[PDB]
Amino acid sequence: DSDIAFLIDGSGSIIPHDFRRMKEFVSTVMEQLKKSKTLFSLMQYSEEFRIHFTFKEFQNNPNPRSLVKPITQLLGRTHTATGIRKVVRELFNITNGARKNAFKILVVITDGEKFGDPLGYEDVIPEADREGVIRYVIGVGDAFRSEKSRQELNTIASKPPRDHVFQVNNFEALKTIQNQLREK
Ligand SMILES: [Mg+2]
Repeated sequence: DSDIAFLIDGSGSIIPHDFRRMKEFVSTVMEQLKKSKTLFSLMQYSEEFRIHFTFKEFQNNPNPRSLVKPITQLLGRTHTATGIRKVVRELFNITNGARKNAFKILVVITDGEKFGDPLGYEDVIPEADREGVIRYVIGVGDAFRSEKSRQELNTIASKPPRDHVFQVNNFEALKTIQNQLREK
């Protein structure tokens, strides 16, 4: 009943240690929320976009660590807003394996520093809301240590943001999110 997409920040500001943390987080979530009728898809972004595995692909090889291990960091700039628009139109596309009727959940993993993107969040969130995409945000690095980045996470997250924003090293986030997914 659920199509859960990951939008992971692979921009150069993301330190290698943190990008690995992202991959570890993604893998654990997929292994945890592994519910028979739950598919996953992942797109990495910088100024470029890489769909690592579509829902159809996951459906063909539902092995998280197999799908995640090969992922290499793109580096470059941080076009988070464009990434969100592309996720909504591309990952949640039936030709990519996305299912009609299914709940749409997007997990954005970033340090909260959008940079270079011609789009602002104001240009993309209304569309995500209209297509029913529930948004969780996982902050890495110094995301929670600046006024700007904290608010960026809040802007991307569905409301109330406090219930949808988590720190990547809060290992208890996954079960909290899992608990919340029973209340979609
Ligand atoms: Mg960046």
